[PDB]
Amino acid sequence: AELLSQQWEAGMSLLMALVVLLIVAGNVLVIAAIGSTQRLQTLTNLFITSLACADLVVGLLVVPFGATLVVRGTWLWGSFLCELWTSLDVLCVTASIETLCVIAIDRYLAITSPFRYQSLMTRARAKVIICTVWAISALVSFLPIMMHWWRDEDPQALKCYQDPGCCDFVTNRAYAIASSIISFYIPLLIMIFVALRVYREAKEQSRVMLMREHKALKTLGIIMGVFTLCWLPFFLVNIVNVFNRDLVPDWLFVAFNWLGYANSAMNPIIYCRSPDFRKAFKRLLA
Ligand SMILES: CC(C)CCC[C@@H](C)[C@H]1CC[C@H]2[C@@H]3CC=C4C[C@@H](OC(=O)CCC(=O)O)CC[C@]4(C)[C@H]3CC[C@]12C
Ligand SMILES: CC(C)CCC[C@@H](C)[C@H]1CC[C@H]2[C@@H]3CC=C4C[C@@H](OC(=O)CCC(=O)O)CC[C@]4(C)[C@H]3CC[C@]12C
Ligand SMILES: CCCCCCCCCC(=O)N(CCO)C[C@@H](O)[C@@H](O)[C@@H](O)[C@@H](O)CO
Ligand SMILES: CCCCCCCCCC(=O)N(CCO)C[C@@H](O)[C@@H](O)[C@@H](O)[C@@H](O)CO
Ligand SMILES: CCCCCCCCCC(=O)N(CCO)C[C@@H](O)[C@@H](O)[C@@H](O)[C@@H](O)CO
Ligand SMILES: C[C@H](CCc1ccc(O)cc1)NCCc1ccc(O)c(O)c1
Ligand code: NA
Repeated sequence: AELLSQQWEAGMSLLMALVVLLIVAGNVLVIAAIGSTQRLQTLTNLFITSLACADLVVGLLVVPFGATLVVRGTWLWGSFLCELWTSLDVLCVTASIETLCVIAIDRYLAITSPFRYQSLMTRARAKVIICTVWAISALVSFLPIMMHWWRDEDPQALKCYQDPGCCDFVTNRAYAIASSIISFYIPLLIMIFVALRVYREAKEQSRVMLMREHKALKTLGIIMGVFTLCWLPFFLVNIVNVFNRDLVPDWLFVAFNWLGYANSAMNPIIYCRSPDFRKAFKRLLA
């Protein structure tokens, strides 16, 4: 009874600590490799740095908070931090998928008008693009949350909003659909649509240089595909639950959210496809 709980708490505390360490170490390595290797300071890698910041925030704030909730079975931190934590969760996933759209659009431009690209894309514009993405993402995530537009009137829901040990994200139907569409489904459709024209135009292209470029492209495609596989299950279930809760078991819904958090560990591993990253990772790890 109490032993079963101690076994589970200690083992789960260790797994969680591992997850945190893998997300934080991996994304610090990405940022530090790009921030200290001139060869990696391309405009595209500025967008990768943005993505690695989203993941880093997941590692430092989102996951540790969720960990205390999984290990201890209740929300220990009070109402404000529950709401902030929820905000940072919505923020990070929104910023991630919006950044992946920008990355897809950047490559589309570079591949179809190399010259217009050259004279349009500057470091100063890349910065504005990145801040614009975070501004929109901030807007879409914080405001409806801090303004309580996600709240429901259901007796279960009010039960939780009254309990300071409860931080379930129990939302009304309107918010679930809307935030899903605005945070996820619309950017997903854009990214897929653009990534496909990228594929088409890449196939419509000395040989060594085109191969190195297509390897990098494929890396970006893998980033985009893994992200979709890690988060789509949760957002599918998020919709389906709006119509009929029973059709998908609860434990699964929380697992799918954790699948989403876990994506924050994956990119640094995926970047090891690149000789340049691999070299800088080795050099940095000393
Ligand atoms: C608790 C949460 C809400 C923190 C959110 C932090 C954001 C405001 C971060 C996340 C991504 C960061 C950006 C990621 C990348 C860049 C590129 C960077 O370009 C450079 O001039 C130097 C980088 C290089 O060339 O190696 C300028 C800062 C900026 C816009 C960063 C500014 C701060 C941003 C938007
Ligand atoms: C809220 C959801 C439904 C919108 C998701 C769409 C975004 C993922 C993408 C699609 C097109 C992107 C935009 C395409 C072009 C630009 C221009 C870009 O560059 C500049 O304006 C710099 C120009 C300068 O000041 O010199 C600023 C970012 C922005 C708005 C991008 C921000 C992100 C957008 C809106
Ligand atoms: C939760 C994240 C939310 C991100 C907030 C984004 C706000 C919009 C971006 C913005 O305000 N700037 C673009 C950023 O480049 C202005 C900056 O340029 C600013 O620092 C200026 O005061 C300097 O340019 C003065 O030299
Ligand atoms: C970018 C996302 C922005 C989403 C904005 C959604 C705001 C929707 C407001 C709203 O619909 N409610 C108030 C919330 O402020 C209440 C109802 O949704 C609900 O509580 C009850 O009427 C139930 O009985 C279900 O019909
Ligand atoms: C309170 C109820 C929620 C309890 C469910 C918590 C699951 C623990 C989350 C976790 O860290 N992982 C399981 C994910 O659920 C391990 C991740 O590292 C994993 O996602 C990937 O590395 C694998 O897919 C590779 O096989
Ligand atoms: C913070 C919240 C809770 C996740 C959670 C809950 C319990 C746990 O034990 C572990 C994780 N997740 C929000 C996910 C979300 C992200 C984006 C959206 O648009 C949306 O509607 C919902
Ligand atoms: Na509560």
